[PDB]
Amino acid sequence: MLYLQRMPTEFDVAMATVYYLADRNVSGETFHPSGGLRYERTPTGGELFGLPSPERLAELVGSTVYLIGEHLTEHLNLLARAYLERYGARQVVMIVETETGAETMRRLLHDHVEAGRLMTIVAGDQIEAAIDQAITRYGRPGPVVCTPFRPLPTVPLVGRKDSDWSTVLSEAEFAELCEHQLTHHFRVARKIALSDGASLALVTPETTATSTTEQFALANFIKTTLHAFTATIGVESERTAQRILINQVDLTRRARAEEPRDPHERQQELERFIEAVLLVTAPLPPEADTRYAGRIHRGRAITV
Amino acid sequence: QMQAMIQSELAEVGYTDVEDRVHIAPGCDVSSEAQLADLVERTLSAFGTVDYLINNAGIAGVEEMVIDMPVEGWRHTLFANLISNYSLMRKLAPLMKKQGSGYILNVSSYFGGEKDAAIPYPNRADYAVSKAGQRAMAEVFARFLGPEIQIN
Amino acid sequence: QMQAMIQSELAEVGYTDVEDRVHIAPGCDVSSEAQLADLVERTLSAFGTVDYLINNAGIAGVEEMVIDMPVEGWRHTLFANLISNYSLMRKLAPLMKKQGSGYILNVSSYFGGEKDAAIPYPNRADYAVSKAGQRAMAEVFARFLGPEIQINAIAPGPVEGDRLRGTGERPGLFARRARLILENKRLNELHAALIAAARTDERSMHELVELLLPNDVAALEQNPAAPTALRELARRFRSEGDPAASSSSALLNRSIAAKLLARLHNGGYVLPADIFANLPNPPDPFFTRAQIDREARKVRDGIMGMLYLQRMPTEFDVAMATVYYLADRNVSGETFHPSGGLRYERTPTGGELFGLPSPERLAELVGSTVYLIGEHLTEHLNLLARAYLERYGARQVVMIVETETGAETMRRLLHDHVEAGRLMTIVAGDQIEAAIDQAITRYGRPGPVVCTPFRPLPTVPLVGRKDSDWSTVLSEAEFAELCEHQLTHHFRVARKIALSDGASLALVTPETTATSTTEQFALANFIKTTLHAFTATIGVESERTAQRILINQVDLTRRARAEEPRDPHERQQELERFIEAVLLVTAPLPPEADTRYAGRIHRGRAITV
Repeated sequence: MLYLQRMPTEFDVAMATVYYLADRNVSGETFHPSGGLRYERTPTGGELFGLPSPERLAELVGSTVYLIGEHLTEHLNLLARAYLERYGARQVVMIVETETGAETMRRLLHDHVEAGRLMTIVAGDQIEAAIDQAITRYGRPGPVVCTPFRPLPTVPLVGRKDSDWSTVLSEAEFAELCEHQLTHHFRVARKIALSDGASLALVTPETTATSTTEQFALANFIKTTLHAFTATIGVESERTAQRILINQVDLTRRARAEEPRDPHERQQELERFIEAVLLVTAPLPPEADTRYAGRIHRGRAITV
Repeated sequence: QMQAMIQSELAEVGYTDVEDRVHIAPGCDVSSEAQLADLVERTLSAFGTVDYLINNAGIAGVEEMVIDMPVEGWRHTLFANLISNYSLMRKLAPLMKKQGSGYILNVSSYFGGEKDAAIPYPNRADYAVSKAGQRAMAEVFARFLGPEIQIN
Repeated sequence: QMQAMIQSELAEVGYTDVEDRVHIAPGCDVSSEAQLADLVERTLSAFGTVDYLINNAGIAGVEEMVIDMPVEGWRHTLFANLISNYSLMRKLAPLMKKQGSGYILNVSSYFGGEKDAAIPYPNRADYAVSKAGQRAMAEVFARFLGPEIQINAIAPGPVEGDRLRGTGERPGLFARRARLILENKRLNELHAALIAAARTDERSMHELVELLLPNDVAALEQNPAAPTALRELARRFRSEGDPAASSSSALLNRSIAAKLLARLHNGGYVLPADIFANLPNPPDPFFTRAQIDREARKVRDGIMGMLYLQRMPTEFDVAMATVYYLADRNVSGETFHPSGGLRYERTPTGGELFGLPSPERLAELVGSTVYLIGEHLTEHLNLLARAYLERYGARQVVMIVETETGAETMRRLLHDHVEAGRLMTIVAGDQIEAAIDQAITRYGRPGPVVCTPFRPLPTVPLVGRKDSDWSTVLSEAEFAELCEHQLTHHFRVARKIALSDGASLALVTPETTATSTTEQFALANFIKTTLHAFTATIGVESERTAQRILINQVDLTRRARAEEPRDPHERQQELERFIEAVLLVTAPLPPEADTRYAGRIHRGRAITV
């Protein structure tokens, strides 16, 4: 791994840290007291992507697909329509936390609910058991897409210089933030990975031009945190010879100027999310699952 | 032992009254919020306003496959490596913004990733994700904590 | 003066014999190799063996847009900022490797990019590409120069200093940058309107420019025969203009007319030199002071808003941190940032996932004029010519080569289409602009174009034995030839096509396989990393200047030899993937689908195959 074939000791790192701490014009950077390492990387930030191959699309026909979410009612509606009506999916299961969300998703797609193609289960904080029932009484999944349940809070991150910071985001609320936005994805990923899924699309929280600055900050936090988890789990699955393709589809942009401003661009972003999740969820035929193609198609995160 | 050796070095290098320059607050497990508050109050009583917060405490983790990782280990790793950072940041920020100066330094790791470039690190997903979360916390709170308080 | 103050401080701080601690070498211009050799021999005579090499000498550059960039200025800034780095490193390295230790540090800047993330920096492409070259040089020579020699680069952010000095990152007189920004925007809008008119209107360039001679925006606005582009430009000049400034009523002045004529001439458009001699001169002030003040405050506020800490570090802090860093011994091949926390858009690179382009974009390929350029990559060019002609209905393809032998080889490999009149050949040499000019004049203006390097990758050693004379190591002339063939050629082709109304332009980095040597891999990585910044800068710049052109990069180079094919099946797979990637980056987007967001996505992107 080393260029110099020598690992510096703790004293050298402490020396560099003490020297660097005296700088008075740095904040929010990543300082590396040592480096020069030969290790494989998985760059993120992809945005230029198109439609997947028709052969992968044909694999989606007759598959078992689950959709999970609470806050993205319109997104889940559009995606459920896309899989059922356009690519011959037999059934979709909506895994939700609240009875209100189940009722809402039932009403939005009542036509599919009465047809027996869109069926709802309630998960709460035991989503493993909800997926377990779903598998038991419907069969094992194919491609699955997971989205966050809870929205982003708007409590302040920093208060005024002469303020008491009583209303600022505290330790507890950060704990539920980590639980809902990080632990939920881990739980769903582990459950599907041990349940023989075909592909797994993790959805980052969404932001628009109406989002507040604190929402942008927490969204960037979640994006950067989840990037590493997705990359590591994808590479681990590739080395452990699992069929499953775990990828990330991103609904957030780093600044306000990058987000759309009009409904036309909004529906463009909707269809772009649809095509991105089609890319990351279309099953690859077992004959085409080579070393190089499997290496490319795991651990990748793209931005819509 | 570390305190004794440190104070011996300080006495050797010419400093005076080493016993008032190096205190210890042992027995504080980073996994408990109450122990974090106890550490904060002990440091405040001992030396008053604290300028530098060197958050280095971090364990290896569950040390397993993602597909062999219990959720309780996942929560413990997040609490020890990620949650505690924001907890101590919250408890120590008011003084640093009151006095107009401050610095918090979080000990990350190369094997967690980088901006626009991730790094796989098998058997150790929890450590990598928590470490990148620490890095993200710093990079995103730099704006709001400034210009009074530094984060790195 | 600096030596006197330094030695005064040294005498004050208790040191002895300050006269032997600081020496001066005035008149050593870094742009000349002979002066560099004189500096090397003089410092060797003065203090003997040199341990630390702090290469900081670097100029802002041409300070002009790419389509406004003379070739000689590009060459001069390339010699000044990038070539001299390897020149000094080559001159000094044997001695440091003889003594068993050494350190070289390049003083870069933040505004050129990072690993897998590029940073645009418009109107300053040369500075950015030279910067990326410095970082790539350090990164790739880290492994070879080890373990005896360390190599690193420092890339500080905006640092407060003299307004008249600096490498262009900081203002500075906001007035001058402000006025040049407005003049450039006026020229860019007028040129874009003229190009858009000439794209679809039957009137030649002469008649279209003839509408501009009265210098009356009103006469253009209500002119029924005027193109929609020029009428819309008049409406925008009325909407955004200031009645107190003659520019809201007058189209242009002498300087803008001369620059526009230069752009038109270099773009292959035929116009007399005296066409702008009789243009009426708008009365002063052409620009009101309110506008320049407003957008100068805009630029200053943007620069300040980049800062998280709302204050700019000083030079002393950066130097102090640099010396603190120099005390570290276990680092080599990294980029140090003494200052950061900056607001700027990034263009991440290293993308390797892609599919096939949309069928609507494929239909655009039918009936277009496509040029392919290259010498070494005969098989790839053959496959691409076959793909465009036989599979997507291309009308005619021109193969532009450096020598007669390459033209003959390409003709023989595709004789069937040569005799059919669908594959034609031109010879370029080192006057590629002339080859493009004859191609446009005698066959028409291009659509999508893909460019590949002429020369192969040399296999000369980059590091020699410790007890050797370094006779066979890569020489400075060899490095100059390398950057000329692999970097200057792409710049020249991109400039010429950009001024020539291209539809899209795909830049190809040199190809690497498992058969290549380690030195070839290092040089290919250097070229790829260097070209990433140039591609990102030109893409963002063209997006900002409302250009139709989509300029992108496709990578045939991979960082590790373990990533290269080991069987013919993988080789043909990579060939097909290269075809798909060029198809993605060359397929024209319909004008209806050319939105702000889609245009932003499809410019400045690089895909690794």
